[PDB]
Amino acid sequence: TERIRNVALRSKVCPAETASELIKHGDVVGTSGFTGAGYPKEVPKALAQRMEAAHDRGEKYQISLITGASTGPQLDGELAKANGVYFRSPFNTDATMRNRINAGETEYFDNHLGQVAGRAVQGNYGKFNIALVEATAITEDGGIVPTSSVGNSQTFLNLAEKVIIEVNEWQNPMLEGIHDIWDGNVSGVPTRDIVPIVRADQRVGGPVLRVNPDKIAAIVRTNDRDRNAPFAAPDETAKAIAGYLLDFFGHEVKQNRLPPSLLPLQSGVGNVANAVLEGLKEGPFENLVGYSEVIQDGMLAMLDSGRMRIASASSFSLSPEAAEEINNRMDFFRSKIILRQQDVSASPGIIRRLGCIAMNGMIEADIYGNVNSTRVMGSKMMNGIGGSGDFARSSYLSIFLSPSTAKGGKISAIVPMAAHVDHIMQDAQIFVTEQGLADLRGLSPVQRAREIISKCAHPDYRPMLQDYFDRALKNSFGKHTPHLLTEALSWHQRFIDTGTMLPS
Amino acid sequence: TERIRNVALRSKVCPAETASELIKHGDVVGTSGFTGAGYPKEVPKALAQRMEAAHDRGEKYQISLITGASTGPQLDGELAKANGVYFRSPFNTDATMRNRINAGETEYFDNHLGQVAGRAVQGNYGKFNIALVEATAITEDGGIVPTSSVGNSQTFLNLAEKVIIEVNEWQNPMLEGIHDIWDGNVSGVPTRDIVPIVRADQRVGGPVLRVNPDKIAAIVRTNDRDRNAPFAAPDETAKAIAGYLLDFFGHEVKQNRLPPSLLPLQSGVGNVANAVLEGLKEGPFENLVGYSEVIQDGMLAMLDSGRMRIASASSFSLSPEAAEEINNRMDFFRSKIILRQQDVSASPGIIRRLGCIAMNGMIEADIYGNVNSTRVMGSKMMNGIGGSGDFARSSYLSIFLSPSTAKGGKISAIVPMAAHVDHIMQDAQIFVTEQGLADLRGLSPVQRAREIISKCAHPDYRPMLQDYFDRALKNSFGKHTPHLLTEALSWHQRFIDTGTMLPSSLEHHHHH
Ligand SMILES: CC(C)(COP(=O)(O)OP(=O)(O)OC[C@H]1O[C@@H](n2cnc3c(N)ncnc32)[C@H](O)[C@@H]1OP(=O)(O)O)[C@@H](O)C(=O)NCCC(=O)NCCS
Ligand SMILES: CC(C)(COP(=O)(O)OP(=O)(O)OC[C@H]1O[C@@H](n2cnc3c(N)ncnc32)[C@H](O)[C@@H]1OP(=O)(O)O)[C@@H](O)C(=O)NCCC(=O)NCCS
Ligand SMILES: [Cl-]
Ligand SMILES: [Cl-]
Ligand SMILES: [Cl-]
Ligand SMILES: [Cl-]
Repeated sequence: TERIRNVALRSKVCPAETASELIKHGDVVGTSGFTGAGYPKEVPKALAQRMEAAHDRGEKYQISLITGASTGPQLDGELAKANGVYFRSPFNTDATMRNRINAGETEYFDNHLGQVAGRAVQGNYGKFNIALVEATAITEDGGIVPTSSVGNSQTFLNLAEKVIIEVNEWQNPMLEGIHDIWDGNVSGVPTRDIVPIVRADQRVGGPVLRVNPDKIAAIVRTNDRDRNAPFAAPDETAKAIAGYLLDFFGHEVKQNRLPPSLLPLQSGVGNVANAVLEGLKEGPFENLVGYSEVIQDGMLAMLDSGRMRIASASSFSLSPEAAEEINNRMDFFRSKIILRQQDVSASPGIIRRLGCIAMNGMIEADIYGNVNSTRVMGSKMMNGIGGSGDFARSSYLSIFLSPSTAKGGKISAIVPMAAHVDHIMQDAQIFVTEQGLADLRGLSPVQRAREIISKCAHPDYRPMLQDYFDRALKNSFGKHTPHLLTEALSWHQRFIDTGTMLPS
Repeated sequence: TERIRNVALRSKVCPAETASELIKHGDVVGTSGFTGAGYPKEVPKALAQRMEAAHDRGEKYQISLITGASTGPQLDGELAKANGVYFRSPFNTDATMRNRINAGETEYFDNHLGQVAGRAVQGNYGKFNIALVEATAITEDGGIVPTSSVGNSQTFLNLAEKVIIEVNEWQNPMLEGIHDIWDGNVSGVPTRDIVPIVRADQRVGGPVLRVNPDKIAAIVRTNDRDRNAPFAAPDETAKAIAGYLLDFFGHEVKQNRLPPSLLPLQSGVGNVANAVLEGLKEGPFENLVGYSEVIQDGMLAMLDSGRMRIASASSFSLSPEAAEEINNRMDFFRSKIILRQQDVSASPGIIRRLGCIAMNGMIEADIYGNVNSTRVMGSKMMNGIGGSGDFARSSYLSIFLSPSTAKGGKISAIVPMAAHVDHIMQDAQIFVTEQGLADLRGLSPVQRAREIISKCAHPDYRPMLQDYFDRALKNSFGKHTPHLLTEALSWHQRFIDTGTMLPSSLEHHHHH
């Protein structure tokens, strides 16, 4: 079953090594790939090998790598090992690339995922020399069918001077038809178009990405799997978090502040948000609808149990066993999933209009409910902000989820002051840990503190937090958001110095 | 001429004092008022008097005060002096109210101005007992014509149990027609409506606020002026900032990254703004368009010259001289201005669609370009975040402007780490001080730092900043966003302890 159904384009098929030779040192390369789904694989490997060879000969050979979101070991992993990426945007989860970033060997900036397409069109990343995009198939009309994610692929195809397509036989042919690619101006030159989405399950586009065939310089036939980590089966900590939130939603419904079927759900990357979805798959809320950035195992379970009717997202983020599950049951799931451009799925105008409920994980929050999603001790990148800002600020309800402690209790997830801020107080209304739920709506900072400390803090750390806060109220420069600047960041320094936030 | 053209409502006219008696201890009160414009005046004054009298007899008397944005002396000032506000939102510029907030005598939360209506409808502030709105006139069918701002007035009218109107004859009658009020679902229950604004000069609604006449409990005839602030005449610092920004606009135009008429302009509230508006007034760019929260003296002038074709905002932000140059020629300016609900003028979907250029002031930024707009030393409130968040994140271009120092040079506006964050790195692309302009587009945090330090920081503080950065690069826990947590906030603590961020030479400092 020929995947390249356009006859004329078959003449552009060539090996990965030859194709990679189109990528020059200094090139800006835009690729498909979103949370371990749909990134190119074979051309990156071939590139990485040639990069290492060139480095030994003393030839500079690095690229700027712009993606949808995070990719996999074949892309981020291989290129980082080869020391071949001088700039990376906007999101990564590969350990080797992360090490490059945190060692200052690769420059990194995690843009709001929903803005990357627009900033690319604006020229923020420079001119795109190459778009490297993985496809399920190429239609007779020359349409490019995406794989397990859409990401920024349409925008990258538009901008790039040259186009390389990887047609991956591994990807299920029945992916064709699952995507919704819109013809309108979302992230182009102002004035942009109104995106006529008024329901999360509404399609407004077509099944294929469009590209001038004259720009396609090479097509590489591939056969290699998406690779992403499994999710942690929800333990007692995660299940407690799920329990608190579901109870919360329940009361909201009883008070008629939410409909019985809630509102369109966004669930972010990570184990905790996934654990919540596992809770929802057997919860008291029916006819649920997903308007998310990614579909993780838990959301897939919800569609399976029937609690969720349909899920909109830009990408899959499935475990190896979940991915294998959906590709055996593509018949069932295909009619319940819509994969959109990432600048549509994370469009603020749409998110607010739909009234999405945002559920996201976090590194830490301070007592006033400022949120760190990214930088441990304020300097060491974990993954990136992703679309968490897109959704948190635009949502009807912004909810953040975390164990109250980290690293076996040696770190408190509730701190005097966040070492880095991704989400300001105004962007966070609800906090949930295994200790309880803090509802911050309508509260001043001092009021937010009392709630967060009492409800969410771990018993090991709560008195220390209360000690900080009470002395801050006595001594702070101002009393609106009381701080003791001499010790605001001292818990983080203590961890650095001793390996634990707990004093001796 | 009679301002109340609806006969039936005329019998609800009563004195300010009588009207104020409707407001009871513990009430949530929603009022009109936005950047010194269109706030109620006489009822709050009477309310404050009765509050003080109660307090003098050991009787509690306080309200929750929710507004459009900042008000004026007759409202925030009077009530703060009376200590009659237990909770305040979302924005304040009154000195007395600011003292109450910073002493913890008034609880305060500065929501995004564009989100306030929605959060009120959600019930975040509780049940609204009273709506108190200033009006230019009341039409034949009972429509309420706003005055010099729209703010959240329509939402407050919908929510409140009882309504009080102040009909202010100081406000020019020809304000009627300048407002655009939508009956569509902007900030109500999901699913909300598409707000179909695709041009900055587009009207989608009507000229009046709508309210059930049965809820109007009192109408007060008033005659009192809006009270804002004198003209902030641009100093050499502000002029320098304006100069650098205009050079930047010029360059973007020549590289075809902006059209010759630029894009719809949002100008923040502040003194640096006028310098920029003055600059645009004499600049090379024609057919300018305003899509902002406020309309300042500078915008008025460009509208007058035809330099700017239209200005959309939620409110006036004028000097007293500007307040009546426009009330002499309201006839003229009413055709050049559209005043919208603030949840429309600060709507993210619309701001992004129109591709607005956002220009806002700041307290400080750290070397990595995270921005503080609100809390001095991290704990003391200035004004509030306002709509700066609405615009900065949604804009086509996000620009922040500030003197490179504060308090006669004793504070650096560029610091190792911001004491508080309102706008994260991702929400800020351009920084401008009197020292220069930093273009941060496409840069990593370390790259952002090299630009901000070399272009924007004051020469008095640059070697200190470079020293912190250099040693952070060597020693930071991670090297992606290098920090020394031992001294990240030490400059702020230095100011608290000694009144200056500059170190003494009686002790060692690495940059020496
Ligand atoms: C913040 C985030 C890392 C949390 O992940 P999670 O899987 O729910 O939470 P976990 O408790 O399993 O923690 C994951 C990792 O973060 C670390 N971590 C979490 N909180 C921490 C803290 N306070 N201090 C230090 N490390 C912390 C854990 O140790 C773990 O790292 P490790 O496996 O190397 O030991 C993740 O949600 C994220 O990257 N968010 C940003 C993107 C986003 O939210 N996008 C939303 C739209 S799709
Ligand atoms: C941040 C803000 C206060 C700056 O105002 P501005 O007029 O450009 O700037 P100025 O340099 O005149 O300073 C304003 C005040 O802040 C103080 N200030 C500014 N930077 C400071 C700093 N780094 N440290 C301490 N104080 C500082 C000034 O001393 C002055 O205070 P003062 O009245 O006690 O003397 C103002 O823009 C603001 O409140 N912004 C938030 C609202 C907003 O942006 N809304 C969206 C647009 S409608
Ligand atoms: Cl839209
Ligand atoms: Cl709130
Ligand atoms: Cl809209
Ligand atoms: Cl950028």
